Amino acid sequence: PSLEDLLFYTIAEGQEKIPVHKFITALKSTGLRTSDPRLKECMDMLRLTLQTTSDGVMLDKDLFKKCVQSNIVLLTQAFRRKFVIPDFMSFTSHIDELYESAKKQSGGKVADYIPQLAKFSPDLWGVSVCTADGQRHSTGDTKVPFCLQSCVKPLKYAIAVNDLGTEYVHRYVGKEPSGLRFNKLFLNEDDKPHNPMVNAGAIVVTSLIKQGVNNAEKFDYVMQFLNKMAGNEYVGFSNATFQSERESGDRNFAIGYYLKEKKCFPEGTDMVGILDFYFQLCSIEVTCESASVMAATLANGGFCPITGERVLSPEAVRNTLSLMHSCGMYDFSGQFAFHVGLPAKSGVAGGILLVVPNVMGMMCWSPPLDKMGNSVKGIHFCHDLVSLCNFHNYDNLRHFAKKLDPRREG
Amino acid sequence: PSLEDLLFYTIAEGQEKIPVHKFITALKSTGLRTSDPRLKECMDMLRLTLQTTSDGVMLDKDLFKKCVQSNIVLLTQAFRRKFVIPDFMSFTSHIDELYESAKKQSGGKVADYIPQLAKFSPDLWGVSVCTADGQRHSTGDTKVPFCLQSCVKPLKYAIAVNDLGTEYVHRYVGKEPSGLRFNKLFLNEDDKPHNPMVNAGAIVVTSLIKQGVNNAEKFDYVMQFLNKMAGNEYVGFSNATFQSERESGDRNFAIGYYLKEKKCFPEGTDMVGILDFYFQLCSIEVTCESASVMAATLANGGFCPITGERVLSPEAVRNTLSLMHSCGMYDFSGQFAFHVGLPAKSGVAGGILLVVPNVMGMMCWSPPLDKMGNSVKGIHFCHDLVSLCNFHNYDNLRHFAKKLDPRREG
Amino acid sequence: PSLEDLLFYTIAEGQEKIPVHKFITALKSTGLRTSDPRLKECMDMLRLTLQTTSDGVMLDKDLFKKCVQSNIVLLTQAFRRKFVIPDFMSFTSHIDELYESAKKQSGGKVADYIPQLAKFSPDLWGVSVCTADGQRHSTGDTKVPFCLQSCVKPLKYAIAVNDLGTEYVHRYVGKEPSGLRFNKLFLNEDDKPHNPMVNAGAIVVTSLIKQGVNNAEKFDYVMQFLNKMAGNEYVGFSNATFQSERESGDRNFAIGYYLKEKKCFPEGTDMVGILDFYFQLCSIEVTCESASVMAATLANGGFCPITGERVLSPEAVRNTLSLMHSCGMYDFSGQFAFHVGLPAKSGVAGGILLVVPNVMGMMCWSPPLDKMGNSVKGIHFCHDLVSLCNFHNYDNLRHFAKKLDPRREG
Amino acid sequence: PSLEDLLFYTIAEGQEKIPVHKFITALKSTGLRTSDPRLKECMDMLRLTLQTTSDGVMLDKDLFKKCVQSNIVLLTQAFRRKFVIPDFMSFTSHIDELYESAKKQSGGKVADYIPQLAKFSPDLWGVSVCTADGQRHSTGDTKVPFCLQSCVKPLKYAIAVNDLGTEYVHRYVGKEPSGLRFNKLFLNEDDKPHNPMVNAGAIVVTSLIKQGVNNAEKFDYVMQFLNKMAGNEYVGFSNATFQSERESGDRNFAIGYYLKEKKCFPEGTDMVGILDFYFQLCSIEVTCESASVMAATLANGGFCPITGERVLSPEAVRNTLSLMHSCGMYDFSGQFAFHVGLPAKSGVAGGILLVVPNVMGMMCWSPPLDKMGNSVKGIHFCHDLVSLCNFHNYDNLRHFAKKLDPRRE
Ligand SMILES: CC(=O)Nc1nnc(N[C@@H]2CCN(c3nnc(NC(C)=O)s3)C2)s1
Ligand SMILES: CC(=O)Nc1nnc(N[C@@H]2CCN(c3nnc(NC(C)=O)s3)C2)s1
Repeated sequence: PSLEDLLFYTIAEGQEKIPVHKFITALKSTGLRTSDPRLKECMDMLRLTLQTTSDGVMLDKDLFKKCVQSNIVLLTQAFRRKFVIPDFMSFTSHIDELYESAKKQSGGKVADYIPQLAKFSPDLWGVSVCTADGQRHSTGDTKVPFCLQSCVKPLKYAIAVNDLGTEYVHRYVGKEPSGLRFNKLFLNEDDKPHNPMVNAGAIVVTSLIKQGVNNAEKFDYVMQFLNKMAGNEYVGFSNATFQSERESGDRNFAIGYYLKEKKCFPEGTDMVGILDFYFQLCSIEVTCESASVMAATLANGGFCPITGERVLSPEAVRNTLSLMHSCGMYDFSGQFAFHVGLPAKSGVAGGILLVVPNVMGMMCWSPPLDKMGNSVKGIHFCHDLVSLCNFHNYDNLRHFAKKLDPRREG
Repeated sequence: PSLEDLLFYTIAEGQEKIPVHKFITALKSTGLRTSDPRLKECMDMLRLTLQTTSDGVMLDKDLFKKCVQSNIVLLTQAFRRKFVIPDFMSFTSHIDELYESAKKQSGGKVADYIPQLAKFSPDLWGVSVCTADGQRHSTGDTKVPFCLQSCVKPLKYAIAVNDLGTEYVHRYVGKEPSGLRFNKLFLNEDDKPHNPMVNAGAIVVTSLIKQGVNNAEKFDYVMQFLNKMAGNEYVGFSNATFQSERESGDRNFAIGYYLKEKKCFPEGTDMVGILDFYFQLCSIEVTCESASVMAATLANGGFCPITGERVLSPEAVRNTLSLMHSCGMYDFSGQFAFHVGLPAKSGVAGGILLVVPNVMGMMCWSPPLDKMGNSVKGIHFCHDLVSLCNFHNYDNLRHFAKKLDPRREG
Repeated sequence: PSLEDLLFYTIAEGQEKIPVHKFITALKSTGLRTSDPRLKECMDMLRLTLQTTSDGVMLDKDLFKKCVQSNIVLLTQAFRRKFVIPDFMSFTSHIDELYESAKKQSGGKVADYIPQLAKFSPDLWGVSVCTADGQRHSTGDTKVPFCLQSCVKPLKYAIAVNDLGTEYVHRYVGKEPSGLRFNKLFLNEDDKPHNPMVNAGAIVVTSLIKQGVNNAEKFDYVMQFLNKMAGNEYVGFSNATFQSERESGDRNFAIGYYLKEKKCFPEGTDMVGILDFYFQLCSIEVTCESASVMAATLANGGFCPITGERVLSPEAVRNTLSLMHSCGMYDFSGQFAFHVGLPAKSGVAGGILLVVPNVMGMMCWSPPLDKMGNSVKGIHFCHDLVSLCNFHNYDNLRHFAKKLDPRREG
Repeated sequence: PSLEDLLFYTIAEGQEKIPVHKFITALKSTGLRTSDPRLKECMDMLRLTLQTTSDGVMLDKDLFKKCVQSNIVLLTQAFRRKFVIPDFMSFTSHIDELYESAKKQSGGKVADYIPQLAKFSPDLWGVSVCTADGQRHSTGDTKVPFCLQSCVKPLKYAIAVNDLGTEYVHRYVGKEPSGLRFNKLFLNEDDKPHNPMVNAGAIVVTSLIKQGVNNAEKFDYVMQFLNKMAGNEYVGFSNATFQSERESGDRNFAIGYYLKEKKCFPEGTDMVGILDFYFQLCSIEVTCESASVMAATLANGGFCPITGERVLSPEAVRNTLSLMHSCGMYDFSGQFAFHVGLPAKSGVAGGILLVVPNVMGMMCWSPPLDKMGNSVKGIHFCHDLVSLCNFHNYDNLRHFAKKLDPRRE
């Protein structure tokens, strides 16, 4: 027997030669993108073959073997329906149905405190999925850039804990939700910020990363880190958003001097420079598609699912998911964890970074926020997703009533 | 083919007839107890047969089938290592190690609030495990009865949500932790108690169960419900503990009058009668073993693992586990959620009810409490357990660093 | 020389004999009532002579001498304009003017929680004045009984401090206002009630008076005090108000149990008996006239102005006025202290006990309350009164701009 | 009759002529100082005559009249013992006794967060009195300059209310104590600072004064105002303290940005410039003597007692005294109002501005603070003062037990 050959028979279906487009179509229906970085060798060999043998686009067993051999393990997992969601085409038709239903929730107000979020349409709406195996689906406006805003807070906390360790980080920042109306206090009773998901805690965490290097390199270093998280998909930067947040962030300067006074930063911190860095991190741009891969790295124990790259330690990913669970959705965190039961993080640009641990990462984006700061269409979507599927942190994988389990077959 | 007979060969082990103790010994090592309620028919058949032939008590092929036929599906899974923890004997060896290391943490103070919890010794320490498949293990004082105290709160919340539904129950009680800076208030700003896991919230939940029938019938009904939850293992009642709670609950009467004044009860509530019921519910008695089965029902979507009976709705089991996650360990809940990442609920007699969703339920019991009200030995055990195994709610099942995964074979 | 003689000449106006009605009229215009207890002997002899000498009604010097001889010292201050408010007839004309302007403020809502406070009319409005010299004036419904409610709180604190001393009393009760965003906590950070003017503070103070005797004698003992303070004018009791206060005090029972749990009462306290005592003290009845004398006793360093009797120690009167100043008007205390600057205490029956130190005491009563619990017409009157006269705690006696100073002549 | 003559005889005591030193001694014992601004003409006339007749410096009726005639009403009130405290020398003898007992209270910590308060001694201690009539007494270190710090807060509040009115001022700042469980929030529920006596409230009040003018002119105007309040006694400015407060007011910059975000300032406010102004106001220097005169203006309805000038509206002085009562001694405010019952304001340099309305103004100064920020010797002194004299706001002037009433004979 031979593994390149058994797959050949699986697809050849008693026929002699495989039309190459027939191979591509079977590949895509698994959820894999033909541009998947782990498939470069296979696609490079196929494109070359349609040059070298420009008569009739047929693969025999000998030719099939040489094209798929380098990436054979992944292709068998895809074709032997071993991915986390085996019937991916079924699942995405549900995602599309939830997407369309959320689309009808036309309420909410686009954040307009700087002229740059004001220029976004209320009608922009996109959802992107990347599973722990790299299966991809997008619907709506998933290639429109927008800033991460507070959706960067879990990412940079994950980075700090990865590089510095649990102990160090949490000498400077707490690990609990504050209390449904301690939203106005910057510090807990230990004179630490409550958690990394509130502005004061993120500001403290911004001040822990890559100490002793200047702001240009600190930024470069985080960007390089986010690029790996996103499997090298779009990660960008809005200088415009940066200028407007720095010229209008009185509240963040208030946090900054308060934290300095109460000595909350590591020694030798230049607070106002740290505030500058913080404004930059919030103006990093993503798309729905690229950001979904970042959340999938967090769903996948810190390995980027579309590259196989270890990005973050398991410790960083667990802490981040733990604090996204209780602290990630502003004053709605407690209601969200109860009804949705998934780690998620919202930002004022209307994004929600969603993690279904061991299954998939998602980014939903609709700019209109509700009175709590959370995107109306996104929130509506994340209730539906958990109401349809047994993805709630405390659903049971064996007894789950009328809910759907996309990880399973029949 | 025949499943009773291919099973016979796996155990007969090329030989002709099976000595019955060889079958019993093999059975026990899967984790199953000979007393498993789902095995009665088979055990009844052995009881008949080992009566008939006290010489040549060995089971031939025909006779083995005759005893095992009725429970063959369950015996096949046990013997083909299909249970959630396949190598259960190794697992209990780690449980026994965690037990001994917790056993040496001699700190803490026995609650000295009543003469009935005061009469318990600091040296009592017990841990009991029941998986979602009914596999059982105990070490220490796992058959010593003790009162549930606040470990009854998730159970009575479970029943209430089971009988009335999420929406109704939460007209009366919130669903978030208050904040370690609002542990002293009885009501949130919506004038409901913060969650069901605190005294004010539990008192409100007591008032929703079986309204309009008297308290004698309500107690019977809760006991019958707890009986299904523990698969009819030990559930009792301490009148002594009840009397001492009834003369020592000034704080509970303060709560009761405050809730009545603010109209927090359903109409037709007799507040002073509800407090009496509440004091009884806190004096329901369990062992580590029976209570471990109660937790396993919560690990298993509301189906009792040693009987197969559907006891609680999934909605009931999900809400309860969500609120044990953030509110179950007094002021230590936020730290416990971060570091342990399991639903747990502690009580003042030294019990900690632990749920590992889709894996197991446990009860740890040591009366000596720490300064926050939590069992010292219990708390220490629950750290080691998650430090050893990837049972943390947000550990990754694929990349998990140095931890052990008992669900795996190799 | 002789005082009976020059006083005789003062009234005689060069004439030989004084018509007795002329003496009565001059006396009344000073503010004194002919029924003033300090004038009994003089009035007894005048009435006696209008019997013995139905030939008259003229008084020559010797007969005037024998009637006034007993009360001559006070009659001289009355007639030589030595009282705190010399031109008393002018002053009452201004009181009447303020009464009428307050009379037109028809807003507010009568207290409606028990059947006995609901039954008081919005049209009742009365103001009664008693200076520190016994000068009296009334306007409106000043002889209608009503319950003191929280206006008894300063009185019983005064008794407490009088009998036990500042240090002892304030081991159990604080001396500060809670903070306008702390109306809902029963205890300050030292686990004492904030001050004696809140319900929990009054409940603690009720428990300090005449410890170890039963409730019947404790009550009599306090009533006996209120009689002396009111110069033996009407002090009564509403059993009806008492019964409904005890059937509607869920919150007060909530306070009592909370206070017992936190060990806030003196040892040997029967908390539930103390609550009944407190409900009794709140149903003590006065009129505006008798209660104005109680306030005048507080304006007078603890001496009753219409009897000359020492009732309360100065230390007791000072502490009380300090806490009526900052804590006396529910959530309006800080605004009232800023804009009115007078010691005052409001109650839910529509009373406001007002003290102008060294000048007079007052009682205003109009049942309609405002959203903070304070009598609407009462509040309006005390603003106008201090806008008219330099009575504000921190007005100046030399420079006072547009204001009138009734202590002055021309 | 003649007013200069009846006074001349009371002082002459039936004798020929009054020796000039004998008239001066009688003056000093009333409490008045020979430098009292309201006595300048009489003193100017005395210095003129002390040249003409440089030998036997006796004043006869005719010559005495020539010196006192211009200031006769005030000299008559002083010599007929019509002042608020008639036996002032008795009263000051008690002040000295309270001073010495407080001096033995050696505890507390000199504030050291800026090097300019660090450089002060723990043993500095002075008390100064100026009555509503200009009677003066000092004991201790009453001519040593020190910064006002938060004891300026009521003064600049008084100015704002004087110039802009109660309504306007309190559109921006509350009028209540927060509650000993709110000293850490900058804003009350209406998103105003709780009162003008806390830092966030004073920072806002700084922003109301003399708007639209630059900081140089704003400071000048407050100084000119303070000069009137203190009857032109010592008022200065410490540049050093200013530099250290501006380089270390991270908490104050935190307050400023928070207030800016919640839009608590009047339109067109330059916040960072307002903070600079605020640091300046807190580095104004006084002595116990000059500052005691400022407090006497507040005890006297806004009239400066040693000049007769109307300085503050009555509305300004009452509001100020009301909030000094409840908000003036940091977390000790509620305790101070209960046991002392006088408007007072303390600052971190160890000063306490004390007002007994209608009686006197006072300044106590000892740098060592207690754990709440209040001067230890000052706090001890004002407890003793009210334990001895019926000065508590809610003492009775008629029935006051064993206490002293310096207003009576
Ligand atoms: C919206 C809201 O706040 N609702 C409430 N729920 N419960 C409340 N107070 C109960 C009753 C009185 N208790 C307390 N008094 N004092 C305290 N604090 C301290 C330092 O002693 S706690 C406990 S208010
Ligand atoms: C109505 C209202 O809420 N008004 C407010 N005013 N000011 C606020 N917050 C400022 C800025 C953040 N500060 C604080 N953080 N943490 C604290 N307490 C502790 C124990 O750490 S105080 C102070 S909220």
